[PDB]
Amino acid sequence: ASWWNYFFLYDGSKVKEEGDPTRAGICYFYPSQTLLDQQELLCGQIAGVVRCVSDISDSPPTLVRLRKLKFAIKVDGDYLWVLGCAVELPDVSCKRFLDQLVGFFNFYNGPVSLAYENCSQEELSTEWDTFIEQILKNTSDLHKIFNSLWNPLLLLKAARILQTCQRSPHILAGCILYKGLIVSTQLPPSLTAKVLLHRTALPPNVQIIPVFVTKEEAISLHEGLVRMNLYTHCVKGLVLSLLAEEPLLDSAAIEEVYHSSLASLNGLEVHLKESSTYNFTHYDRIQSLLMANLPQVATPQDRRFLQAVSLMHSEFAQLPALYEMTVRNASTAVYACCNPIQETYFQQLARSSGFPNPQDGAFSLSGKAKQKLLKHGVNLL
Amino acid sequence: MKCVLVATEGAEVLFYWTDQEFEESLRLKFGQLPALEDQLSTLLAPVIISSMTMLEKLSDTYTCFSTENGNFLYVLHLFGECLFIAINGDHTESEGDLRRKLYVLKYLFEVHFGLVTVDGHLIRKELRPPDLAQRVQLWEHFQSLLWTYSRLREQEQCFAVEALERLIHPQLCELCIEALERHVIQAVNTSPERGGEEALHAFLLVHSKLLAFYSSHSASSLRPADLLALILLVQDLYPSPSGPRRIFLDAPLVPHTMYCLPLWQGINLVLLTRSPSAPLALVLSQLMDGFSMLEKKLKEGPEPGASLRSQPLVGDLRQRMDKFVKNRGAQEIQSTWLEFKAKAFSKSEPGSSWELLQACGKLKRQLCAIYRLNFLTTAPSRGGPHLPQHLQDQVQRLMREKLTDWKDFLLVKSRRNITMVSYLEDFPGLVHFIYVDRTTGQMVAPSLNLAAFVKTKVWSLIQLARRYLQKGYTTLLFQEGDFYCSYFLWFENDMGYKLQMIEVPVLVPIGMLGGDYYRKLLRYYSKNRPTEAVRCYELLALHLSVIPTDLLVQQAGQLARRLWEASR
Repeated sequence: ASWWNYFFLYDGSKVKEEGDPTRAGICYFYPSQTLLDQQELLCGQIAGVVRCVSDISDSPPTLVRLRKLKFAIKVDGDYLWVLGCAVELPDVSCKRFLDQLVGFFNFYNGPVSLAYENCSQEELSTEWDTFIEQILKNTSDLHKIFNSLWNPLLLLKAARILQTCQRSPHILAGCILYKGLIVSTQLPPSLTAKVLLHRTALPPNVQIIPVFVTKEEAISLHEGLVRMNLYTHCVKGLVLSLLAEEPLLDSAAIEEVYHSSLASLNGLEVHLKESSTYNFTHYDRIQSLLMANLPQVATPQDRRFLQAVSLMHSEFAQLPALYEMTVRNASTAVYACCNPIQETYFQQLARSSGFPNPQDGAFSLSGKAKQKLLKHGVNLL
Repeated sequence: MKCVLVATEGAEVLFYWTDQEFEESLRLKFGQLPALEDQLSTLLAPVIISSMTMLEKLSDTYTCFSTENGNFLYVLHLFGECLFIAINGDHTESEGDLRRKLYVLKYLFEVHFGLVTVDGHLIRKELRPPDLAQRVQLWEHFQSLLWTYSRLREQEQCFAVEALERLIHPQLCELCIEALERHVIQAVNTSPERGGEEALHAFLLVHSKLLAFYSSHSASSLRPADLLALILLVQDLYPSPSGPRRIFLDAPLVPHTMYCLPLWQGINLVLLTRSPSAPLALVLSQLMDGFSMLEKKLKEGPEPGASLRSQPLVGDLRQRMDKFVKNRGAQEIQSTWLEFKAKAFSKSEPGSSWELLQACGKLKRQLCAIYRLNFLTTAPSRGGPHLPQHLQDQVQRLMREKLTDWKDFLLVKSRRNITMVSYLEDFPGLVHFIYVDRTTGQMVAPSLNLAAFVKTKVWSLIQLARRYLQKGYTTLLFQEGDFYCSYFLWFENDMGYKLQMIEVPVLVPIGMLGGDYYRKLLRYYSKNRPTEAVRCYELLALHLSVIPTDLLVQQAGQLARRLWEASR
């Protein structure tokens, strides 16, 4: 079963009276092959429930859950955002995913009201279809659980090239990517995902496209939509992306920087290109980075690992004072430790009877977790 | 800022319970005055209207709504043809607490009414009598029940963990047993003025703890779930005489009569009787289930022209049904039975599948009507037969003499039943512990009396342990703050040998008041090992963060062994 199920927009201005059909109030919906009656029924029921709860509680609802589905709903003016999830997914993950979709739409098409008042529906619908295709192609289990980014003397000069760019006139931050692999970045992780997921489909191979940054991200770049320009340059394997300013539409400055190093970057690139006994997962709260050791094939043991983290990840976000938590069932035990900097989860891939014996191996996982993980460079404090 | 509402499919209100804040908010909103029930209905009509369409179309219903920061929580549950709505707006209760409260209210409805609750048509009339005074009285009684349940859940550990607590005194318990035997059950039975009522059980209650209990030789053992409801009902009337009340408990839901006679402040006596027409309910229950199987195969199976007549279940049901009809001979039910007999068993013109469905439904309602006419209109609160006033006074006066000298000691011992100091020497670093046996439903825990800080942490461990158990986790160790929590589950046998652990099924709320989950768990394990007895045990402990984890496990294991040796 797909974790992401439904996503559509409803406009309450076009449908104000009872006799007004709700079919015209649907701007986009996925999948596009669904029937019209189900679309109308779902939109009407969701809109009515949201309006009634908002009237009763003087505040719009943010979560509607059913026996088999789970809807995340947010209100932006007269437009309503609805997200389709599965039961197994955590609520916070769905809320973050919906926020990510809204941020992508705002950074890619600007304000919703102006975009729908000025632009046509078909082009935005095609863009939405392509972007949904990309997002569905780029989703994994640990990405579902934690919602992280899709991520050494050579790196020093790779970052030095960007450093020489920041000084180059009117530069806030920049990043260098290789086929979705981050080489060096300075942007905040929220906008780094937007730049990375930008499908890279005048001097040759030079494109400039305006974007819209929220004030919080705009302040972070400088340290409620603000117009900026994105410099996209397509190399054989490399891409260079810079957000500079609104009147960018300097010249010949960034042009010289790439052509002073193109023969060195690709040459350096080609040089670079040319039975686990335990499972672990390390998550960084500051940089939103994820690293773990799981096989591409989902074994029955791996499936039980993902379920255990699901409850424990949500428990930490609700109790800031909780530090240590361990669980055990008839087949496995998983250990966890949390600090305001990082989190750690450990399980041994290698049956309890009666009251637990103090010499039980499941209760001794604390000592093994700190020693085993030091091999792969995971430094546990 | 709390509200519990029960509504039908037509947005009709049957029961409501609101506090001062909710009433004031509704007055402020609608005052810019009609009845509160009308205001609640006209405010919550859209939710009820929209909920039914979802079930009709996509076979799904809403379960919960959430606002930002959890300011307002809405819980919806469909119990047959009725909708249950719980609203919270003060962050004092969670979704699980609201669901548990709804299930407790539904269990209270079951206990108060019986098999009638299964039929959605009769329960609507029962909860909303045409008379205004009776409706107001019933609503006030149910509101008082909800309030006392909420108070007991927040003040007593017995309802916090849903387990039975007993006062341990070997000398007093025996004398209580002989006193009860000689002067309560025998006194009622030997009196010719009992009017056909048979005494079965009688127990003495001090505060929220049980002291003595006895049962007759012709009485069945009470389930631990029912006695918690009995304790709640006793506590409602006399917080820490009223006429008898008709109650229904699982033996079906056979009728029973409740008597409550207070002796002192905090000491109460409870007596239960049984109507001589009790086993008629068992026949009605069998007929109620028998027609359900007939209707089940009428829809799923093929043309009922000949297949059903060869089914032994239909013949067994017919053998049960015709005996009931001949024994009663009621004209209203005999004419319909003859009509259904012709439809079902005519060799010439068998009834159609659509026609037989309506015929079976008509017979279902008539059986419930007989139950209503027999075991609810003859309630003692409506002029029904009951024990005479002077007979009750004799029992109340005579029992006081036997316990006159033990009044002061009982109150002091109740507040100091178990001393933590007695276990501090053997188990250093221990703060609080709860030992619960899931086979007999009995709990062993000290009396908690800095005191508030440890008291609050007790509920946090209980709530977390129940949440993790639902998805197949049998143990949980976690540290929050300066205290270390624990939770252990294991299976043993009658002789005390260790038993192997199996996979707990992954998921009704976990508890004993509003249903049961442990009885079904024991049966599941017994399916694979029928040759060995099964026992269930639980243990909750609290320790300081200074004690290491390895030392904590050994300390916890020794405590369980000592309690096991101390018991039995």
